[PDB]
Amino acid sequence: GPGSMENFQKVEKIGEGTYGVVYKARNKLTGEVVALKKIRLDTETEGVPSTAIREISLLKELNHPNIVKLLDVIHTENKLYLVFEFLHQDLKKFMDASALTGIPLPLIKSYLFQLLQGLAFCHSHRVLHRDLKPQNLLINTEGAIKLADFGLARAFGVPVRTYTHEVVTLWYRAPEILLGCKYYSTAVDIWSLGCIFAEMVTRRALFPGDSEIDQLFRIFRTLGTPDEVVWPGVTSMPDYKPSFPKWARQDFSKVVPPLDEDGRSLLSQMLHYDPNKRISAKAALAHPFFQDVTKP
Amino acid sequence: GVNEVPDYHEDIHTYLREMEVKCKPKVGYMKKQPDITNSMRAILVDWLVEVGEEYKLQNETLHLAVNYIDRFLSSMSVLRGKLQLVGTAAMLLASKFEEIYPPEVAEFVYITDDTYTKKQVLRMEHLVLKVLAFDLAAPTINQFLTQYFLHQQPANCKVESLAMFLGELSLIDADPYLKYLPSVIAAAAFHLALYTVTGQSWPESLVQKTGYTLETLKPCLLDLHQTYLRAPQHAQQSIREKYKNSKYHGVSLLNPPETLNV
Repeated sequence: GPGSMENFQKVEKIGEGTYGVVYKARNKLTGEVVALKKIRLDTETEGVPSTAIREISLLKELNHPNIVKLLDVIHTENKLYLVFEFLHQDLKKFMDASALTGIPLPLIKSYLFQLLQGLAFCHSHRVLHRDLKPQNLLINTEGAIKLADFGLARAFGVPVRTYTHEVVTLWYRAPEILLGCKYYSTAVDIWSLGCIFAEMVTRRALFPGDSEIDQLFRIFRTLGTPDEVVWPGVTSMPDYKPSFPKWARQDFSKVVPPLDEDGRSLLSQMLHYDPNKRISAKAALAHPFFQDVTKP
Repeated sequence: GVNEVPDYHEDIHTYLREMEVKCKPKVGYMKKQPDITNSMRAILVDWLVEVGEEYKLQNETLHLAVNYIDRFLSSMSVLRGKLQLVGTAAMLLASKFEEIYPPEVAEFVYITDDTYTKKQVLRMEHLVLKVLAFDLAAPTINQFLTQYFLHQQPANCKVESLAMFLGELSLIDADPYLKYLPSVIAAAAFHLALYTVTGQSWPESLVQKTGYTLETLKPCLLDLHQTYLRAPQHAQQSIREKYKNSKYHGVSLLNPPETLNV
């Protein structure tokens, strides 16, 4: 409710979406640095966009240290300004620019543990994120990492019903989405986070596919082609095909060689084929991998 | 399995119970509305049921829209000529929130038989967002029902459909249903449906989950029971028509029980 654009001073552009453009800005009265996301309306013909309605309604309820905080909403008849807490970097940029010899394990562990806290909190408030990827994970100077960009998120019911198909950026997209399953759930965000865990260790995408089928194939070549034993129902999925090549599952220590036993264990449970067996964010928080965790 | 979020369902249930209190309309709003009445609201809701049918919207969308309408009418006086504009805007917002493929704005303008312009629908959309402060993720009767359904032993589609129907019926009549929380109307609906179809009662497992007993549900059950008994006579009939469809197992055709036995 509280703000107006008079009190902010734009500092520089920091990003862009299909959502519009993001600026860094300064509250001139309190000193607070913020991210302003502009969503123009006079350009749209169908009124306020559903992405924006979802982002605002969902983020107004999710107050958590590992979710980027929506501070305010300036709703003119010409423009919609979303005021967010500002974070200087994203995980992708950090990986490319500073992590050239690696991200040290203490920091991987800290980040992963924070990401799981943030995601657990989403799932406990019946929100699927549905676009977790490094570009959407922001990092501050103090060592916090936070979930951002809730434009693709959705409030779910229990049990879930059918939602939008083909969600999640392709590299981060779960096998159940790829195989066209009628229902998907909280397990799709864990899959993404698993891909992200692996990527923080190697600094390259675990499964960089260039189409749905290529993405499936890359996953199958890494984790083995799933059958009824590892995944009951799989062969009955709408886009499963009997013609699928049958690749052997390789030793998981070959998937991410530098990862320790606890790391491998947790990663395997995040990338389980069966969504029903994949670990939940809430349970992953107690994995031994985190036993010695800090926040540097 | 994970489609029932075993690790989160309790957290979620507790959260919805908190939110339903926040998202609750003012019980007495209608007497503070000079130019509209419960009867006019019932006409509007029945029409939204028909719109939902014509566009094959989710039932959840229907419930969100009513929530938005009732919360709006709790702080904004509206002339009878404008009531439909509020309803139209609410259905649009509910559709953009809940639907995979919401109808276009032009389709909403079309269903109001050109009573309003596109500009008017869009301005009202904006006014509704301002009044609700974008607080659109409201708990519905449906959100509670689907969870209560998981407690059936075993699952029964006639029970699920009949409970959905009874819950929809309650949307129509602000008196008395404005006085009841979604979670309680859902409980009453589930118990009445279960009793009607199978003879059984509200399960102890749901006493555990909800803290509600037949004693705490009793007032709503008696209202909902009268509502079910009178439903063939009600001025509004769009829900009964809708639930004659095989998609809902033709549950509107089931005979209501004459007594509930306490």
